[PDB]
Amino acid sequence: FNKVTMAYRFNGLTVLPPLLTDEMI
Amino acid sequence: LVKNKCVNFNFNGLTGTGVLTESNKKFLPFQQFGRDIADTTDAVRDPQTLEILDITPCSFGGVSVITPGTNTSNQVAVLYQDVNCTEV
Amino acid sequence: QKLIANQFNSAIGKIQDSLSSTASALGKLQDVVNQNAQALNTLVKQLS
Ligand SMILES: *[C@@H]1O[C@H](CO)[C@@H](O)[C@H](O)[C@H]1NC(C)=O
Ligand SMILES: *[C@@H]1O[C@H](CO)[C@@H](O)[C@H](O)[C@H]1NC(C)=O
Ligand SMILES: *[C@@H]1O[C@H](CO)[C@@H](O)[C@H](O)[C@H]1NC(C)=O
Repeated sequence: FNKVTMAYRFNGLTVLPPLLTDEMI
Repeated sequence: LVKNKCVNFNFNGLTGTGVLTESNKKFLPFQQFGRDIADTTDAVRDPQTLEILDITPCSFGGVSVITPGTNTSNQVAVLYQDVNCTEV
Repeated sequence: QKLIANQFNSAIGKIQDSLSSTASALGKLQDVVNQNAQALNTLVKQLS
């Protein structure tokens, strides 16, 4: 999780939350 | 000037609609607009008294109607997505 | 068993550094995340 990593939300591109939280995964 | 409340703003000919807040980002003196990776306006400087104001879109998010089958109930629970519960 | 134990454990250890010391192992993931954020940038820049 260290290696991998409203800007687009300003227009309309809304990043929906993945159903399963990482803690569940 | 008003803060933390969605307004439709014009600053020295720059127009935009957002939530103007206080902000800690520090301009260079000659500068005018802060910006972001998208080139979209991000931070501004209040001309009449120099201060660094953020911006922010209104809210948006999609409405979502959570329902049991209309065969069970006619009751629904509305989910406003990706918002804070005030503007409702 | 005892031998296989050590070979296992010492193998697990190097998995840390294999990840710890090189950032390109995760490229597959990293490529997915980038390409998504990529097209979004492109999609945004099309507004201008
Ligand atoms: C605006 O007016 C106030 C006092 O009326 C003054 O202190 C401030 O410097 C003025 N702003 C500019 C940009 O001149
Ligand atoms: C669905 O509603 C119909 C009436 O419109 C009813 O006859 C049926 O039993 C219902 N089925 C379920 C699974 O609720
Ligand atoms: C909602 O606003 C309150 C204060 O107005 C703040 O404490 C909270 O963190 C906010 N939550 C979100 C998700 O913006």
